[PDB]
Amino acid sequence: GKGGAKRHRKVLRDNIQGITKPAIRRLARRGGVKRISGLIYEETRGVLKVFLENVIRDAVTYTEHAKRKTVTAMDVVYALKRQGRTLYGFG
Amino acid sequence: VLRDNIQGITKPAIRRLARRGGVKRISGLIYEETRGVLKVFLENVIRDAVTYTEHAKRKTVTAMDVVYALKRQGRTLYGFG
Amino acid sequence: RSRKESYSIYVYKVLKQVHPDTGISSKAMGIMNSFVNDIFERIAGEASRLAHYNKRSTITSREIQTAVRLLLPGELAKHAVSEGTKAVTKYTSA
Amino acid sequence: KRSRKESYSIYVYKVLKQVHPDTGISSKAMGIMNSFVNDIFERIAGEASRLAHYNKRSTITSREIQTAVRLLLPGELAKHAVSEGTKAVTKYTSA
Amino acid sequence: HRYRPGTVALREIRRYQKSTELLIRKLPFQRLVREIAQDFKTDLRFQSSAVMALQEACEAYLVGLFEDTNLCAIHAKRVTIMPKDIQLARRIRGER
Amino acid sequence: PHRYRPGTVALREIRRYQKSTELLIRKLPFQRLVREIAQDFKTDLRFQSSAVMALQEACEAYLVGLFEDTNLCAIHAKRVTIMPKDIQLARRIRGER
Amino acid sequence: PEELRQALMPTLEALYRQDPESLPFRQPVDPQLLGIPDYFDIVKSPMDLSTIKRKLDTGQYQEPWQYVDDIWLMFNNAWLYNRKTSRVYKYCSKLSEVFEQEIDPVMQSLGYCCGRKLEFSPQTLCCYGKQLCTIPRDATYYSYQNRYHFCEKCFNSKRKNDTLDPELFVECTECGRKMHQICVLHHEIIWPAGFVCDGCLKKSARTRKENKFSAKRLPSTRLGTFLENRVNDFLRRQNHPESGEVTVRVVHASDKTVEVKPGMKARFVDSGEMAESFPYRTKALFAFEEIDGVDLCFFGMHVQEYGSDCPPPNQRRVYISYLDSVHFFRPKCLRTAVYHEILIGYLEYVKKLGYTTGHIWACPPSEGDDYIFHCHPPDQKIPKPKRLQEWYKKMLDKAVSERIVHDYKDIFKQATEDRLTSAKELPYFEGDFWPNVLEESIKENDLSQKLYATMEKHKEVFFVIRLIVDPDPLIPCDLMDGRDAFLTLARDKHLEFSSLRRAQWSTMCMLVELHTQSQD
Amino acid sequence: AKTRSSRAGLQFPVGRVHRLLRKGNYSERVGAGAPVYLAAVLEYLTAEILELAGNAARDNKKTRIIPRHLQLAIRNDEELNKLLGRVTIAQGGVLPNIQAVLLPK
Amino acid sequence: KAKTRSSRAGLQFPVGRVHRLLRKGNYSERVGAGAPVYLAAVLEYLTAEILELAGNAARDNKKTRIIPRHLQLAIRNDEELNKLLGRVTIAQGGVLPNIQAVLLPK
DNA sequence: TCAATATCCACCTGCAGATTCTACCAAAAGTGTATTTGGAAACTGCTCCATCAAAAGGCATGTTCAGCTGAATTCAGCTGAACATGCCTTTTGATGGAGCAGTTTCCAAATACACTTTTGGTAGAATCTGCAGGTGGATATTGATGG
DNA sequence: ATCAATATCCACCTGCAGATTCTACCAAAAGTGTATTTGGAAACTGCTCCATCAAAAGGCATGTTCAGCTGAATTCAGCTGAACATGCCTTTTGATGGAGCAGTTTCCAAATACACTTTTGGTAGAATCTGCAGGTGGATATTGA
Repeated sequence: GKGGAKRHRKVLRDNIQGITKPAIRRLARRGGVKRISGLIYEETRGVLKVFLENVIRDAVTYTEHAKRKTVTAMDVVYALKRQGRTLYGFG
Repeated sequence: VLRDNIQGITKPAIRRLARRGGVKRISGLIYEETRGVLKVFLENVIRDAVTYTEHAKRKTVTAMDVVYALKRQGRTLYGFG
Repeated sequence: RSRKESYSIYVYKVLKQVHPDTGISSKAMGIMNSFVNDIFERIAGEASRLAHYNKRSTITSREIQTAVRLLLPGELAKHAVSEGTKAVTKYTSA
Repeated sequence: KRSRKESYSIYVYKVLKQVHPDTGISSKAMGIMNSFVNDIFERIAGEASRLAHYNKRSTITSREIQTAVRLLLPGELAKHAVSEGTKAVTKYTSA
Repeated sequence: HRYRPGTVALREIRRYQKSTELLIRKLPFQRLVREIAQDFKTDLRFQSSAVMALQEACEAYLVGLFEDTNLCAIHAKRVTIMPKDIQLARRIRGER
Repeated sequence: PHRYRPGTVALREIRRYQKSTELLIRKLPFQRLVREIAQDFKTDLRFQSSAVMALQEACEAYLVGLFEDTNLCAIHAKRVTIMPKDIQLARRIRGER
Repeated sequence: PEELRQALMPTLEALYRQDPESLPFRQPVDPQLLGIPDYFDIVKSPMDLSTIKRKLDTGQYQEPWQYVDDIWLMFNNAWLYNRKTSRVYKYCSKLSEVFEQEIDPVMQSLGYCCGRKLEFSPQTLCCYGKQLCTIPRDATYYSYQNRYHFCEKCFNSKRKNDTLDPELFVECTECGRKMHQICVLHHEIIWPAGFVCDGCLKKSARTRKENKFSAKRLPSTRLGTFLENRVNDFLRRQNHPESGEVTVRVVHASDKTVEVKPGMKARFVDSGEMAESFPYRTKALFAFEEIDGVDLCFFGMHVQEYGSDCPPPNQRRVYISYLDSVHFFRPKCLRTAVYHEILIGYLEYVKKLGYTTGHIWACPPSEGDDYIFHCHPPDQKIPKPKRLQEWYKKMLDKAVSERIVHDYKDIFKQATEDRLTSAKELPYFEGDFWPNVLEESIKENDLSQKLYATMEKHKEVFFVIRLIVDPDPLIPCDLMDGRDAFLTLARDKHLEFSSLRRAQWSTMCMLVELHTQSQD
Repeated sequence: AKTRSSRAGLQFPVGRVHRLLRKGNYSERVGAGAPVYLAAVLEYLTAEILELAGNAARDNKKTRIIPRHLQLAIRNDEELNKLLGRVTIAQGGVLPNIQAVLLPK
Repeated sequence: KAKTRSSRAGLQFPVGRVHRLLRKGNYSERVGAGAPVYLAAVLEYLTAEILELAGNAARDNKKTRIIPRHLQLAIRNDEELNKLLGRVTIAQGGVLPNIQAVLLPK
C-alpha cells in the first residue's frame, strides 16, 4: 500500500487493560465503594467484557438482520431493551 | 376458624419452605418477615389477577388469570395454562 | 426524505403549561421522547393482549383502563385512569 | 354442548414416541409440556414481529423467525435450531 | 439417643429437595387469599385450580428466595439466616 | 507533611462522582475493546460514534449499579472493602449467574 | 510532427485538466520520493504524462499509435502496481475514459477508423494427452514448445493463464496506416488485390469490389427460404424505420444416427423390446441482417429431425438441441418477436412435412458457457430458467393463436396423458437429459417410478408441442457439424461476438469459411 | 374545524397516537376512545415528571432541566422509581447515597 | 394425494396450526409460507431435546414414566436450557439437590 | 465398633390414571383461481465513518510509606435444634344454587375510501440566552500540632 | 482547644454552541362524510362448579437442654489508600477518501381472498392395561456414644 500500510485492519489486543485501575476506581466510587481490593479490578473487567460480549453480539446479529455493515445505535437500543436494560437518550 | 390468617400460615410451614430452600438454621425473626414477603407477593398476584377478572366482567377468578398474573410479574407458571 | 415524528411540540406545550419559565435540553428532550414512546408501546401491547384474553377484537377505552391500572403503580394510576376518563368524558360531550 | 379446546398435545406425544417408544407422560407433566411449547411459540413469534417492525418489513417470513432463534435460543440450541429450520424449509420447498 | 443439631436439619434438607409435594396447608392459604381478595373487591369466588396455582407459584418464589438468602448468609461467613439476609436478597433482586 | 487519613479522600471522590455525571471510562480504550469484541464475533464491521457512546453510558450504568449492589453486599458482611465474593453474590442474586 | 502536435494536444490537455485525477501522473514517480521502492523493480518502462508531453514537443512521434500505446501503457502499469481500492486506480480509470471519449473522434479525423488499443479475450487452450478436456483459465498449466499444453492432473514450464492476445492490424497500399482488421472489415480472401482504406477510395472515386462471400450468396433451401420470407413479411408489416431485410440460410444438413446407451441396451434392445439405434437428420440454420451494409449473424439453431422411416417412439419428431443469438438485431424492440417468428416458421415448415411432435429443452447456460456464438457481449443478460420458460410460452401461445401449433405441455403431463408405462416409450434424442440420466439411474415399474419422479422434478424445463419427404438435398459441412467445431474455430482464430464490430468480423470470417468449405 | 385533541381537551395529538397504535398492528380494530385515553395518560405522566424535574432544577439553582435533573426527579419518587426500576437515565448519574458505616461516625 | 405441509416438510408438529395461530396472533397482517414450517421445526426441536433429557433423568431415577420432577432435573442440569428457563417456574418440579460447602459438617 | 432409625431397594399388589379402539363431524387444511403488492435489483445521491496529522496536558503508570481493615484466634451468652407430649385444624366427600358460557336480535360503532383542509417538520438566517470555564477570596473540613 | 494547609462554595463575567423566534412549503396527517360490516350489548337459560359442613386423620403448638453457632474482644501481616514524579496517550480540531447507507422505478414471485372437498383433531363412553404409591420384610451405611 502507498498510504502507510495496506488494508491495515490492525487486529486488536490488550484492550481490556485499557480499562485502567483509576477508571474502575471511579466506577466503584460512583457506586459508593470506599475500599477496593487489588483483585477487584480484573474481575470487574471480566464482568464488563461479558456484558459487552452479550450486548455487542445481540446488536451485531440485529445489524446483519438489517443487511447492514455498520453498527448503529438503534439496534443497540433494541439489544439492551431485550436484555432488560431499557436505555434513554439514544432513540 | 381463627382470624388474621397471616399468622395462620404456621411457623413449621415456613420451616419446611426454608428446608426446601436449603436453610438449616432459622432465626426467630425469620417467620414474620417471610410471612410479610409472602403476603406482599400475594396482594400483587391478587390485584392484577382480579383486575384481569373485572376486565372479563366476571365475578369468579380463574386459574388461567393466575397464570396471566404470574407471567406478567415475570414468574411464568406452567401446568395451569 | 422520510419524516421522523416526535412529541416535541406537545411535550413543550405541557412544559410551558406546568413550568412557563423553564427550558429543556436536547438530551433531556430525547429522554422525554423515548419515555413517552416506551409508555405508549407498553400500554398498547398490554391492552392488545387483554383484547386477546377475552376474545375481544376491538380496542376500546376499557382495556386501556385495565392496562393503566396494571402497569402504573397505585397512586399514579389513581390519577392517570381518572384523567383519561375525563378526556373521554369530554370526547363524549359533543 | 361440546366445546373443543386446541393443544399441541398429540404432536408432542408422537415426538415422545419418536424419541422414546416405551415412555409415557403424565397429565400434569403433559400440561407442563403444552405450556412450555406455547411459551416458546409466543416468544419466537413476538420477537419475529419485533424484528419486522424494526427493519420496516410488513411481511413475516422464515428469515426473521430464524433471527429470533439466534437472539433468543442459546448458542448450541440456536445453531442446531437454525439447522432443522433450513432443512425443513428446503424440504417443503422441494416438496 | 439424640441427634446432633444439623444432622436432622440436613436430613430434612434432602427430604424436601427430593420431594415436590405441597408444603403450605391448603386451607390457611385459601383463607388468606380470600381476605386479600376481599381487601380489593367484595364477593369473589375462586377456582380450586386458581388457589393451587397461586400456592404453588408462591412456594416456588419463596423457595428461590430462601436459596438467595442462604447464599447471602453464607456470604457473611455464616450458616444462619437473619432479617438482614432477606433485606439484602430482596434489594439485590430489586422488588423494593 | 500534611496527610489525610484513609477514607476522607475516599468520601471526597464519592461525593464528587455522585454529584457529577461525566463519563468515567476513557472513550478510546473502550472503543478499542468494542472493536476487539465485534471482530471476535464478526470481522469487517463499522461502528457509529453514537453507538459507541450508547455502549459507554450503558456499561457505566451497569457497572455503577453492580457496584452499588456490591457495596450493599459488603456492608451486609460487616465489611467496608469490596471483595470478589461480593460481586459474585450480587450477580448470583440478580440471576445472570 | 507539429501538425500531429496540433492533432493530439487537445486530448492530452483535457486529460491534464482532470483534477485531481491527473495529479499523480503529472510528474515522474520516484520510488524513494514516494516511499514505494518496489515500483521500478516490477515494471521495466518508467514514464508519465510529462514524458509524452516532451516527446510531442520534441516531435519524435512518427505515428499516433505510438502515442496511444504509450498512454494505454501507463494506464496498464498504473493498474498493475495498484490496489483496486486505491484512489489512483479510480483516477486512472477516469483518465482512461476521458482519453477514449476525447480521442475517438479526433483520431477519426486524422483518417484512422478508431484509436483504441484493444486486446482479445483470454484465449483458453485445450489439452493434448487425454484429447477430451481443455486447459482451465486462470490456473496452473504446463506448456512445451508453445504447441503442447497440459493441465495439472494430466501429466501426474509452470505458469498461470493470464496472457492477452492483442488485436491484429493491416496496412494500406497508399497510406501504410496500421488499421484495425476488425474495424475496417478487410478479409484477405475476399479482396486479394490489396487493402485500401476508405479515404483513398473516396479520393480516387473507387468502390470496393462486390463481396461474393455474403450470406445472400449462400445456396438457398426451402426451409431457409420459407424462414426468410416469413421474417421479411413480418418486418414489412411492422414497417419500422430501423428494420432491415433478414437472410436465413441452412448451412448444414446431414443424416446421422443416435445409439442406445449400454445401460438400457442390455435391458431392452438385447431382450427384444427397443430399437438398437435411431436415424435422424441434423440441420444448422443461421439468421443474418444487413446492418450498415454489412452482413451480421444474429441467430443460430440446431435441430434433429426423425422422419417417417424411423423406429418408434422417435418417429415423426423434431427436437431443438441448441439455439443461440446475439442481441445486435435492429430494431431492438422487434428482436425478440423476430426470434419467435423463426421459432414459429420452422415448426410450420415441419408441419407441412408431416411431423407431429416437437421437443424443446429450455435450459439457460451456466456462467461463461456459450452454445454457438463465442464470447457473448458482457451486457447481454442471460435469461433465468423461468424467464426462458415464459419466453418459450409466449411463442407457443402466438403459434396456437395462428393455428400452427395445436397445443403444448410439459413432459410429465404429456407422459401422464400418454399413459406411459416403460422407459422404452420415451423419445430418444442425441445429447438430451433423459438418455444420460436413464443410464445414470440404472447404475444407481422398477424404472418407471424413477423416471416419473424425474419428470416431476423438472416438468417445466421440457416442452412437448403437438403439431416425410424433405425437398432440400443434403448439405455436407464439417465446420457446422455440431457447435463444437464452430466454437473451436472461433476460439482458435479469435472470432468473438462481444462487440458489434467483432460480431461483424466473425460473421465475415464464418461466411468465408462456409463458402470455401464447399470447394473440393 | 375542531381537532380531536382540542375536542377532548388533549395536548398530545390524538390523531398521531391513534395512527401510531394502528401502525404497530396491536389489533385489527381500534375504537375512538382508546387513543384519546392513552394520549391523556401521556399528558398526565409527562406533566408529573416535568414538575419533578423542574423542582429538581430549581433546587439546583437551575432554570433549564437537564438529564441529571430528570434522574434526580425519577429516583426521588418511589412510584416513578418502581415504574422505571429496570431503567437508566443517560447522563443522569445516581442519587447521593452513602451507607452509615462508611461515615467516620 | 393432498400431502400435508407437515409431511411435506418431514415434521410432526402441525404447520397449518402454527400458521393459523400466528395469523390470529395479529403479529402481522401477512404471513409467509415457510414461516410456519420453520417455527414448527424449532418448537419440535426444543420439545425433542427436552424429551431426551427428561427421559435420561427418568432412566437415572429408575422410572419409565417421565414426571415433572424429571423435567425440572433435565432443564436445570443443562445450563443452556437453564438460562432458557431462568425466569420460568415449573409445576411439581422441585429444586436440584444442592448442599452448601460451609453448611457441611467438619 | 453394638445399637436405634430413616431410608434404597427387592418385591408386591390395587388402582387412578395412562393407553387402545370405533364413531362423528364441525373445524381446519390443502388445492384452485383470481387479484394485489413488497421489496429485490439497478442506479445513483449523499451523510457519515474510517483514516491521517499534529499539539499538549489530564490523568495513567509507577514507586513509597504507613493506617487501619481484613483475617485469624479465643471464648462466653444464648438462640435455635432435636424431641417427647398433647389435640385440633385440615382434608375429603357430599350437596344446594351464584354465575360461566351457549343462543338470538339488533343497533351503536368501527373500517373503507375519496376529498379537502390543517400543520409538524424544517431549510435557512437572525437574534437571544443559560451556563461552560476561569478568577478570586470567603468558609467549612481535617489532622495533629503547642500543651 | 487553637491553628495551618486544602478542599468547598460560590458570586461574577465573558465567549458561544445550543436553545428559542419567524417565513414558507407541503405531503403526510388530520378531519368530515356515506356505504358497509359485525362486535358486542341485552335477555333467557342450561350447566359447571363454587360455597358450606361433618367426621377421619395427619400432623401442629409447647417445654427442656445443651451443642454448637454467633458475636464480642485482641492482634498483626500486609495491602491498599494518599501523595508525587514522569510522561503518555488520549483528547480536540481539521481535512479527506469512499465504503456504504439510503431515495426512486419496475414488476414479478409470493402473498392474500374465498370456494370447495378432504381428513383430521377434539370429545364421549367401555373396558383392558399398567407405573407406581405405599405396606411389610430385611438390612445396610451411620452416626451418637
